[PDB]
Amino acid sequence: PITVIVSGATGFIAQHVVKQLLAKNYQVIGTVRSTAKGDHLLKLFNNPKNLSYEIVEDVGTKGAFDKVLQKHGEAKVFLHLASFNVTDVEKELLLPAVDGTKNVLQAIYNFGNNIEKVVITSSYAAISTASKEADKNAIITEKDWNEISWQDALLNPVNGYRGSKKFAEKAAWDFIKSNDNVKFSLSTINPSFVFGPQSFGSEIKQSLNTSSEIINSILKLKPNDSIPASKGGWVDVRDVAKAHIIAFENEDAKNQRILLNSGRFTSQSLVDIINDKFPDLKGKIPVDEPGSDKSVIAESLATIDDTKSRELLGFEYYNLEQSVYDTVEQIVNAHK
Repeated sequence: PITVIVSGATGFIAQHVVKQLLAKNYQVIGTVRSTAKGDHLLKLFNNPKNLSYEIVEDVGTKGAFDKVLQKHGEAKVFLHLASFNVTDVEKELLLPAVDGTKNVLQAIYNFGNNIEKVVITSSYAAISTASKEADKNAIITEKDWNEISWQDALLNPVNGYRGSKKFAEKAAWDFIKSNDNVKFSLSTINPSFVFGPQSFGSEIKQSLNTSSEIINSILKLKPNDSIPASKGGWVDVRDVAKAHIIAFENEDAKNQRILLNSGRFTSQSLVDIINDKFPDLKGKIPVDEPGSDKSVIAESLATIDDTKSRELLGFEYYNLEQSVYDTVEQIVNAHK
């Protein structure tokens, strides 16, 4: 009857992890930022026996996770999933990511007596340097690191976001390699853009706060709008969630960085899928140049080589059409 702590349990990936964890009869302790968030989570799942929550209001502060670590000394696994308009990138993004990550691992170090496995959500952004991702001749693997400097990470909010992901993860590996006595292993889940439905249709707002907003933003275009430029790797949220669980159940995942990527997309890829699967919307959203995506992906993106990650996980991912469809279906039906 083994017990798992999940931080930020109402987040997008996290709810999916929780659902999958419950269905494997783990005892789950989620951390949430308020009683409202926690009561809400237990109601979505109809208050099962295996589910409970503790409150951690700011998950990056010193000692945020001590009281929950001390009260629940039977926890064997710590899944760290917890995370708007940026003035100073240095104080608002980079330091909180670096300091938050050190504080979390420090709490597990002092009081995580029985914690044997730790999984942290990172990002493809910590793997890929912009100049490499844009090189059709490049191969990118779990060993590649975003080589952006701290100085360059302050330039603009996009460099700030990807920089903070890289320095946050750099800080975690520094912690376990630089501290002695470390009793737990650490694994890392680095997804590209995360698509897919929410665990619950209840949760849909008008503007998704997730990466599925790329998909959502397509649905708000008029027939002669130009189609946004957006491209990258993507992976379905349910496969990311599942990877978090395989990451501590499989022993070979210890001290691994696991790349989570199903494939490549451009916005035209999404338009095409929607125009071909939703007769209702065909004619209300743009068409532009169908098929243009295959030449653009072929011509201007590195190849992501996640062979070792796929071997480590050993399960079939959703594909673009399923992931896009399941997402749009949820949004459309939720609006009634």
